[PDB]
Amino acid sequence: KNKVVVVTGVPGVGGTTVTQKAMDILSEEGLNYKMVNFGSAMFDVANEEGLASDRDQMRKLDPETQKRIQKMAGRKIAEMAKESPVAVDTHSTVKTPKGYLPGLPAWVLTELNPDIVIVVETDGDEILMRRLSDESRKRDLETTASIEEHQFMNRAAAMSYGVLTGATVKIVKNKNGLVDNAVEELMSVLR
Amino acid sequence: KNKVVVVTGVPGVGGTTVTQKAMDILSEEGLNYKMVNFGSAMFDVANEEGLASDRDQMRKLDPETQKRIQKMAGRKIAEMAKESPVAVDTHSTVKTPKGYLPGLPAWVLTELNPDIVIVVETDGDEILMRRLSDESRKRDLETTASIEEHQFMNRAAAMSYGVLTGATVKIVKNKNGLVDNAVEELMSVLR
Amino acid sequence: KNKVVVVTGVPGVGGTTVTQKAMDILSEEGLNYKMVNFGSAMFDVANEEGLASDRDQMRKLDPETQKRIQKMAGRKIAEMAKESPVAVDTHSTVKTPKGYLPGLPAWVLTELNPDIVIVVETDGDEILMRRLSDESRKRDLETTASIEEHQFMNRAAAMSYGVLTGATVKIVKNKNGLVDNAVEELMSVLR
Ligand SMILES: Nc1ncnc2c1ncn2[C@@H]1O[C@H](COP(=O)(O)OP(=O)(O)OP(=O)(O)OP(=O)(O)OP(=O)(O)OC[C@H]2O[C@@H](n3cnc4c(N)ncnc43)[C@H](O)[C@@H]2O)[C@@H](O)[C@H]1O
Ligand SMILES: Nc1ncnc2c1ncn2[C@@H]1O[C@H](COP(=O)(O)OP(=O)(O)OP(=O)(O)OP(=O)(O)OP(=O)(O)OC[C@H]2O[C@@H](n3cnc4c(N)ncnc43)[C@H](O)[C@@H]2O)[C@@H](O)[C@H]1O
Ligand SMILES: Nc1ncnc2c1ncn2[C@@H]1O[C@H](COP(=O)(O)OP(=O)(O)OP(=O)(O)OP(=O)(O)OP(=O)(O)OC[C@H]2O[C@@H](n3cnc4c(N)ncnc43)[C@H](O)[C@@H]2O)[C@@H](O)[C@H]1O
Repeated sequence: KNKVVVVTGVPGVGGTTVTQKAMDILSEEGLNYKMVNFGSAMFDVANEEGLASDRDQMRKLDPETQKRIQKMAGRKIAEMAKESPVAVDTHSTVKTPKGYLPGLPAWVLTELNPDIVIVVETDGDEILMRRLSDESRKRDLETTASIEEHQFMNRAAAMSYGVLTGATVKIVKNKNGLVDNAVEELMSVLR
Repeated sequence: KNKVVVVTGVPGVGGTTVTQKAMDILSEEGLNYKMVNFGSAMFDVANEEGLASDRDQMRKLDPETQKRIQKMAGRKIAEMAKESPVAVDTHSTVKTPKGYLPGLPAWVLTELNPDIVIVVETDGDEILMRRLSDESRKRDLETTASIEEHQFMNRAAAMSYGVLTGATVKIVKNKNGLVDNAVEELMSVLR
Repeated sequence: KNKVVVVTGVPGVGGTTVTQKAMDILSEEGLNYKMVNFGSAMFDVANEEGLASDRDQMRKLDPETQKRIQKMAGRKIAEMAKESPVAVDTHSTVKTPKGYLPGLPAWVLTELNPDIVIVVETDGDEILMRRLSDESRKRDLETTASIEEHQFMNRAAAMSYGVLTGATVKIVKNKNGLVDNAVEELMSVLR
């Protein structure tokens, strides 16, 4: 009976790093989590079917386009749970033109059946500051207000995921320099 | 079924207007939706049963089966949608005296399944102020701390709806004097 | 219809005394709702098994063991509600090292089928003093910010519950020295 952890965040919050750096310290101790990336789940199956041209042209497609390739990673990742403790790096909601789209709607929530959901946070100002220094990608650097509104809906969604699955919801805080503090807490929650 | 859109917001925030005005402009575009005030769609159930008269003793009505009424109206709109894209002017939660009442309960929610939920928001001060100008209704005059509260719990409903039904949650701001901007927001989300 | 009322408030807020007082008055005027305390109930399930020596340290167990016990207690009360209306005393979310474990997952909400979910609230300054002036316990005395984060997620928990069960979500304030505003406002919705 293995453990599925969901690590959610707004872009540029550092969900991924904190996760990766968390499993590495764990690997050496005994606990070999997976590093699935729920977004890339659907991008191994996307250029493969001609909907994007990279990993930043997927949330500029229509609602009916993404919501097919979702319920598929849903059990495809669930499969991987019949092998090892998973850590599904995903998004509580998704910023799109149509509005906040749930990153794990009920049908994906049953398929995955999480034991813990985690909402990595920080200020919009710090998030924004981080979005700029990351040469590795393109960030909206939108206003603080939109960050907070997102981070607000991310909580109400995270909590519903906990209601529906019984998953406990952890809120990790991740400050500049203090990223070590987010790992270790993601660790006490992972162990 | 088809494309179904639910448009919500506390009394006074002007969600009804934003909806009519959009579908006025939409009707001249050769695409045709459907105004439906969930409120009166369920008034037809009222007198046909003689349970209360007013459209007031229905959030103030005997709480057994306020839900009965609520239930039926929600699947009546159901078929109203296979036929045409629908737009449902309603509320996320209804501030009855037993607390907030979820406009779209689990059942009605499934019995409808919108592809979009829309949350219309503005300051308590302005909401309050529009209520003074709504002479069309026998309005109440509540505090702002409590308007803000209700808009809180609304967003939460609204997001629990999204998850349960894969629908996108859009928060559309509708400030004083700027009716048309929210109209443009509603619309480009309907397309 | 037999009436299941749920009442929640972070530890320290006064959910218990609120419901206590609310019933004396009700019991000395006809309806004694059954006074039932979710944690008292499930403690009795744990001590008997040895998993807990004190009621206090059950939330420091593992989530999954907490959910087990929790589920047994949810169905102990379910049979309690076949034969008398029950104001059940519980929590929107429990605070654990692994985050906010819900207080009524979907399967538990199904069990009780509450009609009203009530949230008791107040400032985290006021609560922190209630926690110090309470001999009957051994409180851990946490940060203000951590109380509002819990009281936040509580609201989204308790809102989730409304959308699933169709219960009404009543929010109720218990300030210092004003213990009897809560009692009376509870009854007013309790009867
Ligand atoms: N389940 C779902 N359903 C439907 N669609 C889904 C979905 N899940 C994903 N998608 C789709 O997938 C696409 C991809 O998502 P998108 O958000 O665009 O990229 P991502 O794969 O999800 O990664 P992030 O954007 O979240 O970057 P990150 O900050 O979280 O991680 P990291 O810390 O390593 O990023 C680098 C950051 O590290 C942080 N960092 C690095 N060094 C430091 C430091 N020294 N101090 C503090 N922070 C640091 C910085 O903030 C830096 O920016 C989206 O279009 C989305 O629509
Ligand atoms: N889901 C469901 N379940 C259970 N019950 C349900 C239900 N759905 C509905 N009901 C029931 O239906 C009943 C009421 O019907 P319903 O119409 O659904 O709710 P309501 O309380 O009566 O809503 P209002 O008409 O008062 O507010 P509004 O913002 O929609 O009105 P308007 O667009 O005119 O805006 C207000 C005024 O401000 C003006 N205004 C001024 N400036 C602006 C501007 N800047 N933008 C927009 N409007 C402006 C507008 O012109 C207008 O005059 C309730 O009892 C409720 O129980
Ligand atoms: N659904 C679920 N799922 C999984 N686990 C669950 C669960 N539900 C419960 N649990 C578990 O069960 C346990 C729950 O224990 P629980 O039953 O919840 O604790 P308790 O013994 O009742 O006391 P609390 O710590 O809960 O404080 P309270 O404020 O709620 O009650 P009170 O008003 O009397 O506090 C009284 C004190 O506050 C003060 N006070 C009250 N009102 C006022 C007033 N207005 N002015 C001044 N002081 C006041 C007085 O000083 C008094 O001393 C947890 O460990 C958890 O594991």
